[PDB]
Amino acid sequence: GAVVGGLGGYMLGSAMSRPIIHFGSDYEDRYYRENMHRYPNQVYYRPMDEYSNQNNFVHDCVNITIKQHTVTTTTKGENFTETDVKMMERVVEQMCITQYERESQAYY
Amino acid sequence: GAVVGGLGGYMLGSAMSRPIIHFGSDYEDRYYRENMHRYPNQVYYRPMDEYSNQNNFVHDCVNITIKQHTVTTTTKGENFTETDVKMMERVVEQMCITQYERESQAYY
Ligand SMILES: [Cl-]
Ligand SMILES: [Cl-]
Repeated sequence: GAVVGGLGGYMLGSAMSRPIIHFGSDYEDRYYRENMHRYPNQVYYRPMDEYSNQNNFVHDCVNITIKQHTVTTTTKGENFTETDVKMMERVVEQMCITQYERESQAYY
Repeated sequence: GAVVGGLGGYMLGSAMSRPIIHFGSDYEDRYYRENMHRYPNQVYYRPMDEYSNQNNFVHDCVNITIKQHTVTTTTKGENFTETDVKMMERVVEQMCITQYERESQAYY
């Protein structure tokens, strides 16, 4: 809900399909596939009349877009994927078991 | 900052070291390693005197602990890891490039 500093003068583009990007490592390749929805699908940018080259336009766009995405608030639930749910059920169960042993030890 | 329903009567345990869990698949194995800090390191539980077996204690603990973790609010930045940063720089740059082409096309 907050806004990163110095965002005045930037405009928000219309959504686009998140690019399908492939990676060498199978890890990164699968990771992106399962997590891309967690990244933006639109970017912030300044008026064309302010630039003389693509590079500077892109520089500004990438940096402020990532910063704004980063400060954007959200619950951990929407940030978690199927994989995370699976991971948590496993770790929380082991920890819930550790808590049981703690309670039993110092019982009463 | 919010609280999941029916949390009254549950107590929050003290933190513990998140368990190191290994997986068959190298993907899940590496994934957990890089993302475990995103999961809880403490669990909610009810008084020992309310249970007759470990299973039910653990059942309650796991389910409400995950639900409470899930509703917990946070910015996307703290949920992102080194890998995510890398992913975003790549996807946002391509999209920032698409926005440049859109602006150039309908220029002025
Ligand atoms: Cl647009
Ligand atoms: Cl404790």
